[PDB]
Amino acid sequence: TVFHKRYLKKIRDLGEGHFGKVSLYCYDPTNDGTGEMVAVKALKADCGPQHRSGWKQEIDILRTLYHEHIIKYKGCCEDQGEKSLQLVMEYVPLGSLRDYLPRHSIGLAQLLLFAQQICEGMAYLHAQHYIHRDLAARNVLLDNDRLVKIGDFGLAKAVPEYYRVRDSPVFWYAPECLKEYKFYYASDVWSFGVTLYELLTHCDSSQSPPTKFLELIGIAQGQMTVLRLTELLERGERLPRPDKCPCEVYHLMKNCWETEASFRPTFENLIPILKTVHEKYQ
Ligand SMILES: CCNC(=O)Cc1ccc(Nc2nc(-c3c(F)cccc3F)nc3c2C(=O)N=C3)cc1
Repeated sequence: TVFHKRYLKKIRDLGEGHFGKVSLYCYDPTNDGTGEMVAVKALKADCGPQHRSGWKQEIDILRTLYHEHIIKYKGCCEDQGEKSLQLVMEYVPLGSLRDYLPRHSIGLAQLLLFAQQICEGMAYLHAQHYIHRDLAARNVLLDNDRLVKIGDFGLAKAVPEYYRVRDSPVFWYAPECLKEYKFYYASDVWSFGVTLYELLTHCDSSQSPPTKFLELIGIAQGQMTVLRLTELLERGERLPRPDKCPCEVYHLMKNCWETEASFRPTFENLIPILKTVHEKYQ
C-alpha cells in the first residue's frame, strides 16, 4: 500500500529508532478529521550511505514479517525530501513498556503474559531466520493491557547460526557478542533475559541495566567499559533478582543468561514454560 505525502498531517514526534525519527501522523484523505492515526519511521535527512543501506534493510524485514506480537506494517510513503521511503506502521498510543510501566502499577501475572507474548514474537522472528539484536523494553510496544508488539527492527538481520556484528546496546548483549562480535539466535535470548529483568523492575531507571552494570564496573576507566562488563559476566556475576520477582522466574532469567550460548533455552523452549508460570500467578 502507498500513502500519499499530501494527505499526511503530522501531530507530534514519538521518538528516535536506529535510523531516524518516529512521528505520529493523521492520514486524512477526506479532509474531515476521521482519518487513521499512523506511526511513520523516516531516515534522518543528512544520513550517510552505511545508514541508508541499513534503512533499506529495516524496510525489507518489516515488509515480510506478519505476527500478532510484531508491530503491523501498513505501507510506505515516497519521501522526496530524504530521497527514500518512510515506513508507515500501526499507531499504539500506550507506547513502550519503558514509558508505560513506570506510570502503571502492573501485576506479576500481566508482566509474565507480556514475557510470553515477547517469546512468541521472537520464536516467529527466529523461524523467519532473523535476529533482532536490540531486544529491550524500549522496543516492546503495548497495544492494550493484555497485548504487546515488538516495535523496532533497526538492528535486525537475516541469518544465512550467527551473523558477524561490525551505538550497540552492550548492557543487553551476551559475552560472545561483546568479546567475539558474533550474534547467535541464543544472543537474542540473553537480551530477552535482560528485557524480563526490566519488566519485573517496572522499567525503574535506578534499577536499569546500564545503571546496575556501571554500579558494578565504575566509571573511573570509561575506555574499558565493554572489557570490564565482559570480565564481570565471564566471572558469572549477573543483574540482581528484582524486588518481589519469584525465585523460579529469576532461575529462568539466569538460564537466559548462561555464559555458554548452547545452554540457553530457545524462544520455542520458553513459550510453554511462560504460559504455565503465567497461569500459576493469574
Ligand atoms: C512525545 C509523545 N510520546 C509519547 O506519548 C510516548 C509514546 C512514544 C512512542 C509511541 N509509539 C511508538 N514508538 C515507537 C518506537 C519504538 F518502537 C522504538 C523507539 C522509538 C519509538 F518511537 N515505535 C512505534 C510507535 C508506534 O505507535 N508505532 C511504532 C507511543 C507513545
